[PDB]
Amino acid sequence: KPLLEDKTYLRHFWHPVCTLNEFERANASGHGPMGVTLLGEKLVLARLNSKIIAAADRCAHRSAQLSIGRVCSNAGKDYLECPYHGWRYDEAGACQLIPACPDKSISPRAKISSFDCEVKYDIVWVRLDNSFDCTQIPYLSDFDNPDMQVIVADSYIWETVAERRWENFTDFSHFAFVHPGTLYDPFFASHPTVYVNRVDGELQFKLAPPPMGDFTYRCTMPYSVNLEIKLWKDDSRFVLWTTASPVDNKSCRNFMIIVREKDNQPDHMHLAFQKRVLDEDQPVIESQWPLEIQTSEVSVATDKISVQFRKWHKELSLSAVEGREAFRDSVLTNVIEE
Amino acid sequence: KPLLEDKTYLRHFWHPVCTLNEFERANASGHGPMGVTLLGEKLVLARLNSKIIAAADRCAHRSAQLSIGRVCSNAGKDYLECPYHGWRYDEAGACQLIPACPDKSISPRAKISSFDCEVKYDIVWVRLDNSFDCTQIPYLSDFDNPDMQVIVADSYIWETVAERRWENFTDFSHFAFVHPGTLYDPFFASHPTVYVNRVDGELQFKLAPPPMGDFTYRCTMPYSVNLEIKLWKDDSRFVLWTTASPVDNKSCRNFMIIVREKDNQPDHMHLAFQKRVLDEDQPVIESQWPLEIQTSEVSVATDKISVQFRKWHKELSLSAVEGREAFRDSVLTNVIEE
Amino acid sequence: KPLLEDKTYLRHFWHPVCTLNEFERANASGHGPMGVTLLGEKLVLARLNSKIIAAADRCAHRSAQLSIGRVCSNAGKDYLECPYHGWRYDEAGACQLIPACPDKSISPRAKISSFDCEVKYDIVWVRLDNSFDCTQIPYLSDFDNPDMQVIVADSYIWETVAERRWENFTDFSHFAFVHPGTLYDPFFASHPTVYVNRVDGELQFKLAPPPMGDFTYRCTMPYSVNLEIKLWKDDSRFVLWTTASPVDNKSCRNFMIIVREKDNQPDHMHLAFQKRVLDEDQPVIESQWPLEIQTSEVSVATDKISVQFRKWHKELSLSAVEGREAFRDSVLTNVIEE
Amino acid sequence: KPLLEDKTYLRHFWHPVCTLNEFERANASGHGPMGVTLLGEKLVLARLNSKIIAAADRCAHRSAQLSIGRVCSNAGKDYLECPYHGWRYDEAGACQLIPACPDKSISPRAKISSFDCEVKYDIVWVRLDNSFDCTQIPYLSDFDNPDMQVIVADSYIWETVAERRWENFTDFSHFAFVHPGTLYDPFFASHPTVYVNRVDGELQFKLAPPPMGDFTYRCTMPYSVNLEIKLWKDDSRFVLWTTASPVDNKSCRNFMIIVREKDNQPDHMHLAFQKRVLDEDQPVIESQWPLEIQTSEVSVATDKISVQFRKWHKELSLSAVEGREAFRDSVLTNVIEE
Amino acid sequence: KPLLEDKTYLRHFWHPVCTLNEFERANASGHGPMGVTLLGEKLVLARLNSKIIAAADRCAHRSAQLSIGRVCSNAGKDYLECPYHGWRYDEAGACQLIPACPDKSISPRAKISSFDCEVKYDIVWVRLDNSFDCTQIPYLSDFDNPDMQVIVADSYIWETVAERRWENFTDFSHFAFVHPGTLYDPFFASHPTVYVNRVDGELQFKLAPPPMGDFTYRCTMPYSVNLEIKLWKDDSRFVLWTTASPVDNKSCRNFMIIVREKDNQPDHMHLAFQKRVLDEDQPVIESQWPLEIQTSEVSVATDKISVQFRKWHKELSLSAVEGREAFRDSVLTNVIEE
Amino acid sequence: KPLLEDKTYLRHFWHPVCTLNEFERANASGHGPMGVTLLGEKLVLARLNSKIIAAADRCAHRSAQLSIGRVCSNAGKDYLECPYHGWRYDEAGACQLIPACPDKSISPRAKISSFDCEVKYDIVWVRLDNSFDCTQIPYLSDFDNPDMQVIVADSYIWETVAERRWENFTDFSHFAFVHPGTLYDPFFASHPTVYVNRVDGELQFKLAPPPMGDFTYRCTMPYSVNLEIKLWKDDSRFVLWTTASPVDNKSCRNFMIIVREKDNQPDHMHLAFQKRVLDEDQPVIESQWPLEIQTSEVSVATDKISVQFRKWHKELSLSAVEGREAFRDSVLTNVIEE
Ligand code: FES
Ligand code: FES
Ligand code: FES
Ligand code: FES
Ligand code: FES
Repeated sequence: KPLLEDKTYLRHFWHPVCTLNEFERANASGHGPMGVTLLGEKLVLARLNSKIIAAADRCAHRSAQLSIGRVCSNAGKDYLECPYHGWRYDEAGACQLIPACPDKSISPRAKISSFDCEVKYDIVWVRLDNSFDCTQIPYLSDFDNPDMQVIVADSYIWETVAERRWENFTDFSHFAFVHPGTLYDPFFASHPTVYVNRVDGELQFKLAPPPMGDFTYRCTMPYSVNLEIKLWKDDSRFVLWTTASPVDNKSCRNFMIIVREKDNQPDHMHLAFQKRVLDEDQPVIESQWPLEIQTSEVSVATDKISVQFRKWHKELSLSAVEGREAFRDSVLTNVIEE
Repeated sequence: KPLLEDKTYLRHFWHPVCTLNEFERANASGHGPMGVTLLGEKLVLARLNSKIIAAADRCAHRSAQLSIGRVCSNAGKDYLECPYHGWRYDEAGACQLIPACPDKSISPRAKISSFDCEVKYDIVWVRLDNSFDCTQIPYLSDFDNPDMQVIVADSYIWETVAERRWENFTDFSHFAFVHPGTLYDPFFASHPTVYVNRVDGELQFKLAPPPMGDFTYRCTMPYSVNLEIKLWKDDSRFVLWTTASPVDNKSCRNFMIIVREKDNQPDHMHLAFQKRVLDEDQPVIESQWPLEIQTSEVSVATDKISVQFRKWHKELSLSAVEGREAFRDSVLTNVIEE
Repeated sequence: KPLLEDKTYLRHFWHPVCTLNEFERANASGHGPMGVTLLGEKLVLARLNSKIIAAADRCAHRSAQLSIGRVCSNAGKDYLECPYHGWRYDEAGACQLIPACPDKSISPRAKISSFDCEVKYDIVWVRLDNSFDCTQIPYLSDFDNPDMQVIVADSYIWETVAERRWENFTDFSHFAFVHPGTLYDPFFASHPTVYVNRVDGELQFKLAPPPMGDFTYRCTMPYSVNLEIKLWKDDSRFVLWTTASPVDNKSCRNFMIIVREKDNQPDHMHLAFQKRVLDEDQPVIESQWPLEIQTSEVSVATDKISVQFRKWHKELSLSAVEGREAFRDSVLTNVIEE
Repeated sequence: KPLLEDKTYLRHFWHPVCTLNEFERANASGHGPMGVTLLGEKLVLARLNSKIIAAADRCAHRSAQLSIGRVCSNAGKDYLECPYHGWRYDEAGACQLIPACPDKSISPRAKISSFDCEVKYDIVWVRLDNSFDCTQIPYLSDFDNPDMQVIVADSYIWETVAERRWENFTDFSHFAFVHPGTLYDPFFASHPTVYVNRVDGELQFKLAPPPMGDFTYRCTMPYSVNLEIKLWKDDSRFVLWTTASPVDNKSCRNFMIIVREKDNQPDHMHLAFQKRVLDEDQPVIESQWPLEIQTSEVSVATDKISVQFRKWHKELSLSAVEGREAFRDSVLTNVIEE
Repeated sequence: KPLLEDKTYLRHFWHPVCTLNEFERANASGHGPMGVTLLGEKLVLARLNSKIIAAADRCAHRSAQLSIGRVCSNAGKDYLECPYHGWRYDEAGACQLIPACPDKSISPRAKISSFDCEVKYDIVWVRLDNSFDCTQIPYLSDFDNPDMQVIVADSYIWETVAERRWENFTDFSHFAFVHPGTLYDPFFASHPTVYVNRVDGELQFKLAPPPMGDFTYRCTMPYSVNLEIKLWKDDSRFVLWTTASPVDNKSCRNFMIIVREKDNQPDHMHLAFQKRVLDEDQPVIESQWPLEIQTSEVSVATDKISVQFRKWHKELSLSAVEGREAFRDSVLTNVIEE
Repeated sequence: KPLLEDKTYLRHFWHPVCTLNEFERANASGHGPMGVTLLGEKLVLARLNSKIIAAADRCAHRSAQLSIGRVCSNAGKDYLECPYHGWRYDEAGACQLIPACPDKSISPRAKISSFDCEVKYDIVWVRLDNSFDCTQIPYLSDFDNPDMQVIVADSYIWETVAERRWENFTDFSHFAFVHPGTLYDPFFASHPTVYVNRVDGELQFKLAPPPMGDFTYRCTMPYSVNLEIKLWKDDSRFVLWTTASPVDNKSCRNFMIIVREKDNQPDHMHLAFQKRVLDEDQPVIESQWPLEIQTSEVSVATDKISVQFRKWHKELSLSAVEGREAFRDSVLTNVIEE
C-alpha cells in the first residue's frame, strides 16, 4: 500500500552523503577512502588530486571494498588502491595499474562506476544518474553572507525514510504535542493562508502568523528545506536548513546547517537547542509505520504542504519511469498557485 | 511442511495480551496507553472512562503509534491522543477532535479499528474478529472461591509458537527427562486410559494414576489449560492455569494463574517453584524446530491429547476459511469419546 | 549474478565440522552430543560405542534438538537420548526405545537421517550424500611422519563463503597489500610459470621463485589446501594445511593444521604467527561482496589458480545436477596441463 | 570536619532492612535466608517457625555466609543451616546441631549474635543494641485505617547518608529548583512560623501555608518521616511516609509508604509520581559532598527543621557515648518550643 | 620512596583544566556550569558576564555541586545558581541571593573560594593560589602568527602523573622502542651536547642532530613543553605544544596544540598522526610504577633534561614549603649552563 | 583478629605462578615476557637461552613494566628488553646494554631482583627468598609413571586467600552440603581415626572409610595437596593434586593436576567433572569472611587436619620472623603423632 512504489527518480537528484569534516575524519590520511551508503548503494569516497570522487565500493577484480583501501600517489597523480591485490583506480573509475602484471595492458572490463560528486556548503553531494541533466545541488541561503556565521552540524541518522523527515521539518501543527515546553506554535488552531509554488525544482511557500516573524521556505526537491526566519520587530534573519539523505529503505541521514547573524554566543548553545528539538521529534517520527508513505493516510486542510510534497514526489516517480523528457518537465515546470 | 497453514481462525478467539498489573505499569498514568502485539498486529491499549479499549496502534492521520501518546480528557470524557498532531480517539476508534481544524467536521475516514477487549481474572483479553460470535474468554476455575487464594503471575515470553507451549503443558511423558529432580511422574511407562472430549469450545480430559491425586483438564481452545489437581487423601484442590498468547510467528506470551487453598505460605514460594519448572522446559521447547507444528512429526499412543489438539486446530483452521457456519459448527459441536 | 547457482554438488564431499578436541569439549561427558551446522543443515554429533556419529539434529517425535540431549547406555550399548521425551537413537539413526510405550514396537517412521562421519587428522568429517561414491577425505601430508610434529588448530569462523577462503589461501599477489610487514612475497611483479593439474579429485600445482623454497599444492576439492614448503638451502619441509567448511550461505568454519620438523620451539609461536596473518586477511576477505563468487569478476593472468578452481567448481555443480555418472566423471577424470 | 563523628547511637534504634515482599522474594523458599547490610554489619534474615530472625551473617565454625545457606526443619523446629559444613542455628543464634559430631555436645562458643527483629507495616525492622531499652519502631499513621488503602513501595538505594535523605524529605525550599514542573511550593519566599517539638522520641512540627492543605510531621528519630497532608477544602487526608536505613558509610536504603483514601485509581499512578519526584532529587542529593553532614555548612532561618534535626542527632551521638542514662534522657525528654 | 613528597608548590602555577570548546560543550547553555578536577580539588567553571570563573564545586549552604546547577541572570548580571536551594553566586564567589529569605541580609559565611581563571590559546587555565605572585600562563609560540594555522586538540587523560607525561614528551631515546615504525630518531646512539637553562620560569634547551631540523624547547614549569622544529633545508617551522594538567594523584589531563604553516591539508591528518604516536606511548608510560617519580630510579647521561626537570621540581617543592621569598627565588632565578 | 599476622614466611617457599602452557600463550613469541603477581609482588617471566627467569617487573631506569617488553637476542644470548628505552637484562637481572650510551660502562645500580624459578610438572614455580635454603618444590606423585596419564589444568582464580582453598580441598565434612548430588561422602557422621604427621616439609595423613578406597595425603607446605586414591577392590590408583598460589591479600591462583591410569577416555570428561565440583565450592568459600583465617573461628574434633595446618602455619610465620635457624627447624623437624 505505499504511495511511492518506484524509486528510480531519486537516482537523478543530488543527495548529501557526509559533511566535509566527516569525510576528513573517516581515515587518518584526511583524504579517505571512506564508505557511505546512498539509495542502498555502497559507495567509496576518496580525495584524489584535491577532488573528492565517489565510486562503487566494489573492486572489479575480486569485489573487495575499496573504502578500506588507501589513497596512494604515483608520479604526482593520486589513485584509490584496492586493499586486496592493489589495483589502482583514477578519478574516473578506470583501473590504471594492476601490480601483478604492470606492463600492462589493462582490460576495459577493469573499471568501476564513477559518480557526480561535489562539495558545497562543506557537505559532500553525490548524484548517481546524470542522464536527465536537470537537477542541481539543493539551495541554502547566506552561506557566504559576511554579516552572518554558519554551523554545519554533524549528520544524524533517523530510522525512518527521508520523506517522513521532510514532512516533519515543514510542519507546525505538531509543536503543541511534540514540543510543548520547547517551541512556541505561532499558528495553533489557525489556518493561515499558504500558497505553495513549484519554482525551478523547489517547493516554495511562506507562512506568516496573524518574538514574531515570517517563515520563508525554499525546498529543493526531493528532500531539502531552507527556512528563512525574518523577525517582524527589526529585520534580523535566521536560517535553519536541513536535507535528508535516502540512505536505504529504513533510514535517512540528516544534515543540518544553522546560519545566523554574528553574535559572540557559543555555537554549542544553538546546536544543543536544535538537538533538544530533534530528540523530541525522533521517537514520534520513528514510530510512524509503515515507514513508507502510504496511500491510506488521511490528510486534512492543514496538511497542504505535505499534500503538495507527496503530489510532486508521485509525479516525479512516474515521470522518471516514463523517460528523460517526462522527468525534465516534472522537475523544471513552474507552477504558481493561481 | 506445516500442519496449520492458515491462521485466520485464531483471529476469532479471545487471547490474553497482558495482565492488568502489566497494563497499569506500562504508563505513569496507570491508564496506558500501552503497546502489545497479537497475531502479528500492533495494538494500543488504553483505559478510557474506566474501560480498557484495544485499537490498532496506528494513527489514521500520519501513522504514528498511539501507544506512545497519552490518555487525556475533555468535558469529562477520556480520549486517546496521538503523540504527533494530537488527534483524539474515543473508545470506538472514531476520531473526535482534530486540533488543527477543530470546528470541525471530522471525515469518516479518520477512524481506527477498535476491538473486543475485556478484563477477566485480572488479565486483559482481546478478540480481533467478532463476525462468527461463538467464542468466549477461556475458562479458569475458582478465581472467586473465598476458600482459596489466587496468584496472577507476570507473563513470560518463550521463543516458540503457542501450540508448542500448550502441548508442553498438557504432557506428562517428558517429566523423567526434563524435570527429573523437580517433578514426580505419576504415570511413567504407564498408558492410563484417557477419554478426550470436546465440550462447549473446550478440550476436556481427566488423568488418574493407577501425594497422589487426579488431574482434571478443561482447556478452552485454542491455547488455554485449566488443570484441577484433587488429592486422593483429603479433598484438597490445587488449580494450575495457563494460556499461551500468539504474539507473532516466532513467540508466545504466556499467562499463569495459581489457585490454592489459603495456607499462610508466601506466594513467592509457589511462583518460584513454577519458575524453576518453566526454566527446565524452556530450552527444550525452544529447541523444537521448525517452530510450527509439522505434518511429519511422529505421534505414538501416549500423544492422544496432543493428537486431539492438533486435529481440532486443523479443523478450526479449515472451518474458518469455509465461513461462519462451518466455524461455529467446529467450535460448538460437542464430541464425547464413545 | 552468482557463478555457482546450484549447491547440490557440495553435499557429496567430505567436510570438516569440528576438531576432535572441539567435539570432546562440547559436552561434559566428552562424548557429546554436540551441534554443528553443515551446508545449512543442523546436525548432531555424538560418540556411541567409541564411534562418532552424525545425524539430523531433530527428533522424529516432536522435533526437539538431539544435540542438547545426552549419550546414555543400556545393556552395554550407547544411545543418543532426546532431551524431551527420551526417545533413544542408535548409530544408524533408528529409534530403539520409546520410554512411554517400551514393549514396543517401534514404527519405522521413528528414524532420523544418519550420515557418513569419520575422524581423520583429529578432525571430525561428515559427508551428507553417499550416492555417487567417488569422494574421499581431503589430503594432508605428514600427519604420521615421526620426524615432524603436528598442531591441529582450533577452528575459526570467517563471514564469507568457503570459496573466498580457498582463493585467499592459494594466492600470493595479495601479500604486498594485505601482509606487507608480515609475509615476504617471493613472486612480486613476476609471472611464474604454473601448471595446474586435476589429479584424483585434487587441484595440484607447484610454484617456484625465479629463505627461498618451493611451494607444492595438493588441494582436495572443493575446499582443501595442503601446502608443502621445501627449502632450497637444505631439504627441510614445512606443511601448512587448511580446509574451509561450508557452514551456511554467509560463513565458513576453517580448520588449520601445521606440520613441521621437530624443533623444541613452543607451538604457540607458530599458532600466533598464523593468527597474525589470518587477522590481516580477515577484514579484507570479509569485505568482498557479494559473498558468492560472481560471474562479472575480472580475472587477469595471475589468477590462473583461481580461474581453474572456479572452472572445476562450476563443472562439479552442473555435473551433480546431471547425475551420478556425470559427477563421477568430473571428480575422477585427471587433466594434466599439456 | 563532620558533625556526627561517633555512630554508636545509631545501633540503639530500629532500622528497616527490607520490605516483607523483598524478604520473601530473596530465596525460592519464601523464608530466606537473605543478606542485608545495616550500619556496616552483614546480617542474615531467615524465617524460623513463622518468625523472621536477624543474626550475624557469619558462621562461627569457618565464617561462611549463612545468608546463602538454607532454612531447614528437624522434628518440627526450623533452623538456619550453614552452606558449608551444615551447622544449624536456632532463632537465638545458638548452634543446635554440628552434623560432623552430632551426639553432641555443642560448645557455647558455637553461637552467633542474634538481634531484635520485628515485622511492622510489612517492613522488616532490626535493632542491633537492646541495652538502653528506650526506642521503638518508627511511627506511621493509618496503616490499619479501613477507610484508606496502603502502598508499601519497593525500597531504593541512594548514594548518600541517611541524614541527607531525611533533610531532603522535610524541606520545601528546594521545590522551585529541584521540582519546578512537578511540585508546587506552597511557601515560596515565605517564612511560615513553625514550632518544632521533641515528643516521645519524635521530631514533631506542622507547616501551614498563609489545592491547599496542612502538613503535619511526626518524625521518629533518627530517620523517619510521617507526613500527614490534610486538605483545607474537605477533610481528606493523604499520608506520605519514608524511613532511611543507614546501610553503610556511603549509602542508605529508603522505604516509602503511601496511605490514601480509597479511590479506584491504579496504585502505579501514585508510585510513578513519587518516583518522578525521587528521580529529580536523587542526582542533586547525591552531589552533596562530603556525604557526612559537616560543621561548616551554613544554615539560614528557613533551615529550622534541619538545624533541630542536626542538634538532636549530635546530642544523641554524645549521649550514647556517655551511657545508658544519658541516652535515655536524650531520647525520652520532651521539649515543647516555649 | 617518592622524590616529590610535598605538592603544595603545584597550587601556585597556572594549570589547564579544559579547552574552551570542551567548556562550551559541557552544558546546553554554552556558558557552563561545568565540573573539573585540579590537584584533587573539585572546581566549577561558569561563564558569568562574558568571563569564565572557577570556584569550589561545593555550595556553602548544604554542599551540593554547583557544577550541576545553572547560569542565570538578574538585572543584567549573571550568577551561578545552586541546583538545590537556589543560592546565587557572583564571579567572586559571594552569595548574592538566598531565595528563601531574599531581603536579605546575606551572612559573610555564605561564600565559596573563587580562583584565578583566564582563557588563553583557547584553553581554560586556573591558578589555585595567588599568594606568591610569580607565575604566568605557560608559553606557546605562534598562536597569533598569521602565516600559520592552529589546531587546539581535545584533551586526553593518561593514567599516570603529569611529571611522567612531561618526561615522555621531552625524550628521544625511547623512539627506537616505542615508535619504531612511526618516528625517526635523529639522535640514536648519539650523545648530542645539550645545554639546559632556567630562564624566566622556563626550562630551555635546544637539540640539534650531528628531513633534518633543530628542536628548540621552551618549557614553562611545571608541566608545559613548546617544541619549535625548524627545518634545515628551508626555514619552515612546526610547533608542537603540550601541557599536562595534574588532575589527581593517579591521572593527568593533557592539552596538545599544533601550529604549522598554512598548507591546504586537512587538520585531521595532523591530529590523527599525533594520536597514533600518543597511542604508542600510552601503555608504556601507564606501565611505569610507582606512578610518582621515585628517588631510586637510575639516571644515565642521556637523561640530562629529565634530571634537570626533577631537580627544579624538587627545589620548587621545598621552596614553597619555606615561604613566599624562597619560592619566588626558585621560580624566577635564571641559571645559564656555564 | 587474624591468626597469621606476618606473611614473611611465605616468601621462602616455592609457589606456582602459571602453567607452562599459560606462560607460552602469554606472548606471541612463546618465550614471554609475561606478568604474574606473587605475594603482592609484580614479577616478569621470560625465557632466556631456554630457561625461564623470574624478575621484578620494574625497569631500574624509569620503572616501566618489563613484562610488556620483548625477549631479544644479541650474539646468540637472549635478553629481556625494556619497552621504554630498551635497557636489556640478562638471566641474573643485570643490565647488559643501555642503548643510549652503549660503550658503556653500566652502573651496578642498573640491576633488578632476579628470583629462583624452575619448571616442574609443566608448571612455573618461583621462590622469592633463598636465604634459609630449606624448602623445595611441592610433591606430586606419578607425573612420570608410564602406566598413567596426566592432565595439567589451566589455573583458576578464587577470591579468597590460599589457606581457605587448602582447607577446603582437604575436608570431607562439607560434601553433604556443598556437593550433595555430585560427590559421595565416605565418612559422613563418622569420626575416622586420622594421624597427622609432619614429614620433610609435608603434612601427611591418611583417611580410610570404616567404589571404596583409601585417601593418602602428602601436602607440601604451605599450600599443596597430593591426594592418592587407592581403590579397595583392585589396586587402581587416582591422583588429584592442587596447589594454591598466594597472589595477593584477596585472591589465590589454583593449579590442578589429575593423574590417572590410561583409559581411552577423553580428558575433558575428567576436567569438566572437577570444574563442576569447583563451581559448587567456589561461592561458599568466597563467602567466608574475613578472608584471612581468624583466631575466633570455632574448631571441632573433625577439623583435626585444619587445626594442624593452622598450627604449622602459625609456627612457620613466627619462626621466619625469628631467623634462619628457627625457620629451618620448623620446616624440617619431623613430628609423628605418638
Ligand atoms: S579485489 Fe581489488 S585488487 Fe583484487
Ligand atoms: S499522526 Fe496522529 S495526529 Fe498526525
Ligand atoms: S563454616 Fe558454617 S558449618 Fe563450617
Ligand atoms: S545546597 Fe546550595 S542552596 Fe542549598
Ligand atoms: S624505563 Fe626501562 S629503559 Fe627506560
